[PDB]
Amino acid sequence: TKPCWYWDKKDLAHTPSQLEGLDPATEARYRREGARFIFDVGTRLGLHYDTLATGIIYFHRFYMFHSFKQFPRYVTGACCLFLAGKVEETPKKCKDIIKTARSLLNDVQFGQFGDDPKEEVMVLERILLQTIKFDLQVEHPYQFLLKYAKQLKGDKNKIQKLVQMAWTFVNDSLCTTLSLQWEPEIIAVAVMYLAGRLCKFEIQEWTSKPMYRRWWEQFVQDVPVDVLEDICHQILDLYSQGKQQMPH
Amino acid sequence: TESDWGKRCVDKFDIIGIIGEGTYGQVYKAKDKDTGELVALKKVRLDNEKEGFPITAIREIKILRQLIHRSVVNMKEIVTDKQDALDFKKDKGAFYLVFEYMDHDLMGLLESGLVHFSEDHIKSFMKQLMEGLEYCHKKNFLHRDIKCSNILLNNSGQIKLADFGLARLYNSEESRPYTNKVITLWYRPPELLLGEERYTPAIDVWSCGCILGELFTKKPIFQANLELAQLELISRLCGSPCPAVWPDVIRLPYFNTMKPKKQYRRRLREEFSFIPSAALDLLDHMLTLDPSKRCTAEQTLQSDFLKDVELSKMAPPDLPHWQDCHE
Amino acid sequence: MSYNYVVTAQKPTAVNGCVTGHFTSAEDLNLLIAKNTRLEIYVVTAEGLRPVKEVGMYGKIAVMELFRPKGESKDLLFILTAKYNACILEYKQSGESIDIITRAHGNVQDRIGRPSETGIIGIIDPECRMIGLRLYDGLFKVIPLDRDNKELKAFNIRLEELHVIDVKFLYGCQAPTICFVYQDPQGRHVKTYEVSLREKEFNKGPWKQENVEAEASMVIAVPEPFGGAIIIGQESITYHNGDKYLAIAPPIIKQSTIVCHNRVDPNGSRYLLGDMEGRLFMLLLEKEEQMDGTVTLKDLRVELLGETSIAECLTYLDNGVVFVGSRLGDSQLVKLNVDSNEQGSYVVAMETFTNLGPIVDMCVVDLERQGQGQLVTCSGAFKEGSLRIIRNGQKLHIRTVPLYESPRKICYQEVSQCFGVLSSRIEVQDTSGGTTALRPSASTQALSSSVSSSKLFSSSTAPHETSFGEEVEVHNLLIIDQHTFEVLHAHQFLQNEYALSLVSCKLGKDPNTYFIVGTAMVYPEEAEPKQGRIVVFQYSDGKLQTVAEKEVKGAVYSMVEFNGKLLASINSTVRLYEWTTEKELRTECNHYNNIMALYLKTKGDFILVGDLMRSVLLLAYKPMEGNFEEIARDFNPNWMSAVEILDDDNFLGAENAFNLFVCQKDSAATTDEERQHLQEVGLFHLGEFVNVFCHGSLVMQNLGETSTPTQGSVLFGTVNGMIGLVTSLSESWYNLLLDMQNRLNKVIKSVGKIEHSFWRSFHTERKTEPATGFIDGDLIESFLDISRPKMQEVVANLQYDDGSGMKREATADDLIKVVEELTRIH
Ligand SMILES: CC(C)n1cnc2c(NCc3nc4cc(Cl)c(Cl)cc4[nH]3)nc(N3CCOCC3)nc21
Repeated sequence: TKPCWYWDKKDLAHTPSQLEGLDPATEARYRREGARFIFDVGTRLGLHYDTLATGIIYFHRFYMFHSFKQFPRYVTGACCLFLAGKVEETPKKCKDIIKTARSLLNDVQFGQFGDDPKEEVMVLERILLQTIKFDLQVEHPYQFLLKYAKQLKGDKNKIQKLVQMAWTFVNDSLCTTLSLQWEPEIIAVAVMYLAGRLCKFEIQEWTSKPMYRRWWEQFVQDVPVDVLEDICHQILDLYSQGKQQMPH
Repeated sequence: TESDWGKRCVDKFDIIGIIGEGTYGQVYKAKDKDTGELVALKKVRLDNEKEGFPITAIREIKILRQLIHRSVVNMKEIVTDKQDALDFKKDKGAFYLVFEYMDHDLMGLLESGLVHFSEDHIKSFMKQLMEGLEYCHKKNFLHRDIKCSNILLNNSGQIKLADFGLARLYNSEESRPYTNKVITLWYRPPELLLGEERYTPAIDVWSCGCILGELFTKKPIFQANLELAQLELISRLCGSPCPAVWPDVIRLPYFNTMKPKKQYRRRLREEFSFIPSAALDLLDHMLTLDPSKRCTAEQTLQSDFLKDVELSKMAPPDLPHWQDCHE
Repeated sequence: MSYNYVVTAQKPTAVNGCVTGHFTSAEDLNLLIAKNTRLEIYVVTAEGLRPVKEVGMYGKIAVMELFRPKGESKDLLFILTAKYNACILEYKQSGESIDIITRAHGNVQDRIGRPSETGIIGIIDPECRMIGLRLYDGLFKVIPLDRDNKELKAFNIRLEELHVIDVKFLYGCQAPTICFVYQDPQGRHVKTYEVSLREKEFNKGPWKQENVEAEASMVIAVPEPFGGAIIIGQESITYHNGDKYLAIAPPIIKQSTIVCHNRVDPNGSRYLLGDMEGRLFMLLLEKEEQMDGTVTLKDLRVELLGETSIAECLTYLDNGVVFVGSRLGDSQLVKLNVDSNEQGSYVVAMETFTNLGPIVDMCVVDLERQGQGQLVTCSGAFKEGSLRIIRNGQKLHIRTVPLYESPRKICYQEVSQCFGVLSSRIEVQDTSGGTTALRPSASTQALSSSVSSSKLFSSSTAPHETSFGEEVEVHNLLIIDQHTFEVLHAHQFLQNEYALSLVSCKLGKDPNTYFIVGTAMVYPEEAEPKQGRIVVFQYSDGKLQTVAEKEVKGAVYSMVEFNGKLLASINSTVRLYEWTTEKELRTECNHYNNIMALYLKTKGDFILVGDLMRSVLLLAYKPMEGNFEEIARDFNPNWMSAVEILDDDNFLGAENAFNLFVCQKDSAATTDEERQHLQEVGLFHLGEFVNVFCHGSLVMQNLGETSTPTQGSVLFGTVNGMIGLVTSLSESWYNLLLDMQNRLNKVIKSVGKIEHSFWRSFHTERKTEPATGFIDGDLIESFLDISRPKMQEVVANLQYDDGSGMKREATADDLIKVVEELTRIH
């Protein structure tokens, strides 16, 4: 019926890119750069946040089936965004994506697009579609962050701070392979959980079951803390590696 | 696995012939070589590559892999032409969207004059159509192109809704700017003839009410060539749009522009007095001018006409295939 | 675009209706006969009929009635066309000048309504206060006959009884009253209502409802001496007057369905009834008088008079003379005698009026070898079935070859100097367990005979039960000599086997010329036949021999010879069979993308397929590959009655709606999608139902005449007897004849003031389109009949094009030359 789009962390040691000689650090760097390229390009074009995320998910899934050494990442990114726009009904003309990609990429980087940027991108759509197995509908942590936050009742301002901080963690998680490891529902809970610790908030008190200390279980069944804490560790590693710090 | 679409080749189907001109390609009848099942193949041509894979086809893939209903057409797989070996840039081969083959389409059966519907045949039809539309509406999808030609019917009496090339998600909380001209003029609701642009799922209800009327006469109800003439015909039957019956008609772009000849009174019950009472009430409620007063799909399924219709007793319409040769 | 011309070679001959009255003068007795689109007016004499006038109307005549409103000296005529065009007409004569006046007219079509199963019904009040129309289920339309209603404006009264069988205005009522039989789930019923013009609604009618026979078919308004209604059924005749019920159920009428009635005595004492086996009855109303001074109906009696043609309409004229209007056989004048003849009959035929009947099939062959064509048709049904041989010589010469059974298909075999004809005759289940024919006929009066002994379906194991009195069709192949038209042989097909298709040809390397028949095993239980045969026969030395049989899984609706191979359509499949050196059929290729492959035509390696509902498809044999390929399909849905290939690019089709069209290859070869699309470039409403297209002409070719503007010749036969002809034009000749039509339509006065452009519009219940690509040759040929002032008024400011001179003015005599050449194509 429908494909499985989730892998184990251990399995990322055997992506095609790795087995062609790329090191773990480099592939993740390429993944961050490609995702952020998609994010920046689409943001300049005024694209909805779902459209950016869908392209990023297409991108991350793509490179579980292909090597970065054979598919230049910014071309792939541009193609994913191009298709994402059609899928999510926020369409853009390919020429306009190229124009924006040229604005944001230096001369070396834009070299990936070759002599005819639009063609390199349009040609890839065929491979993109076969690779994503025509499973075009994608759900993202955002909708669950809001669906679950609507069921919290209490201090309007403490909850809005929780949501905004968690939303930033969702945006930051798009640079990682978490999209490939956990369902979006789990990602939304994990980011709520992280913001709670960072905001020193006890979310159970906002739930309909205030003496249920594992507050998320009434949103996402069968999720151990093991998972939510692995996800938090991966999100905060992003901040520690960089110069950036937690939003608070 | 069954889920790895886009790889299997169209070699796996014996093409029987062309059954229609589509929007994004030609549509073919074919037989599966392995199972013997008859399929319908919708061809997607990306060779034009003006904007790549057509969005119309993307809508149908995105939506029809989510929707599971006995009255919603089923996409089985997507297959491809023989791909060029080790040369993906040259590869211009097409994709084919695989559907079940349905014996007929409602237009062809009605245009050829080869169908007759009893009240009980119309009950079986409308219960399926509305149940299918309700499934879609509960999932927040608008069909936006409900015409007789997009209702497929196979000889067992089963109805299936078909072309989702204009289907988009509807958000009640967030009003979204949509395309002004979506439904074929004959089945277009009055709200869109005035250019709503933010329409409700009630647009689909109007079309089906138009079909409900057509099944009782075998002739479409509102046949016009131009948007103004259409509003006139609807007005002659349903009454002219005016704040008395549609308080928000004054907010619509073309309300002052597209006035009908008169401020007509509603005669729907008079001109359809030959229709059974239970059905006439459904038509009157489905062909309500104000989309916020026009009944929902669910409300039709909880009507005297369709509520107690049983799907086990499908009563296939009277499609005669003998004595047609010699009268 | 495509340009074509359509002319009538023989006008419709089947009688659609007949009325009597005082239409031409308050003094004369008139007989008005309605043929499709044609009205014939006669005056009744003591020897027969004197013709006085014939007019055409731009419409099929659906209702025809005479009435005389207070203040008129003579009867007026009401006509309603099948496109809902209504009018009131008057005859006016000024010495030698006869014309028809349009007194009132209008179109009564409703925007919303369901066409009724029993068709349009039109009746008029005995006081001529109003016209009643039953056009749609659940509605009764009233045109009040006031002096001012020159536009025939009308209103609808809601009718609760949705399924009405028949209705009449009753005699002897205080208010206008209708008596109608209707059907609901509880059976059939007779009910009465009063019609109030003041209130524009129904009020309760004079008398109570009664339950009537399940197959109650006709309502007779019995006149004033006994006022009431007579309800005719399959088994019984019942009289109702309010408190009166009388029912006679004589066993003689159960045998055949009664279909027409007419009043003999204006007092209602005697009525005529006719049935589908030609029997003519007298329905006699026995009166008892009461000293109250009042007359009552005592009893009903039915007496058999004799035989007529299977008649659609009957009308008694005067003395003993009756006009028999038939749609399935020749019409007649017959005299009813008081004394029976020695055979027991009171009916003796006077005159016989030719009716080409339903033309089920036809072919063009040159029997006389005079370089001119003869048309041999399959005409008529049942006992009126016949072959008709039509030749040109100024009138058409028609020979009738009675067959006394139904002819289905005909094909000519020169090698054998004879025709092959498929026929079917009606036998009835009899007490022996077998069946018995009602009359001897062609298949039983053959010189030599044979019966199929095939064992193909012999295994059967399918149970089919028989009840005494049920009908069956028995199908035969008739071998008929081309000079004598003697039935030389008759081959009877299997029980329940229908013969559907017939060809005469040679196959492969086989020098023998065969008759080949395609059949279908027809069982009442089946929605669509699932068994069939292709049989190869050889007619040799007065005996038909069975050469080979090929079993198929369906009905062989159509066959055609294809370059030494047999092209057959079996249900949805189109197949090409090869003829082996072992004299057996062997399949080469199949094409399956059809709904029902009803009709096949070929040209070269190209095949035109007529589908039940998917219009026409163009196939091609690809010999390099040994398979079929699809060239183009008409994606507009239409119900085909017959098809024909005009040339390599243009294709002709006929609709069940009485409409014609022409499809052409798009010939814009940029995209494959364009090439696979057949564009309907010609649309035309003929008004006739075309069963058969056939290439050929009856015209002579001595070369005295010149190359006419027209090229090609397709003859077509119809259900009403019309023979028409389709031919092509150059762009230049079309534009001239088209521009001339628009000029003629402004000049020529139409009966009922019906717009010509409307009449020839493509019309289905769901669509209406203006005609295109077709010149109404019958309009063009009427230029030669209009007065000189009108002729010059037509040619004013008329310019030719694409000629020797690019712009040339026309004079009246210039057009007379063109039109007169165009009259020579038939
Ligand atoms: C692709 C999906 C939606 N699908 C699945 N079964 C069908 C389907 N079947 C009805 C049908 N059987 C035909 C056979 C012949 Cl020979 C001909 Cl000529 C026409 C025909 N139609 N039709 C259509 N549409 C018919 C109207 O034009 C567009 C396609 N779609 C379908």
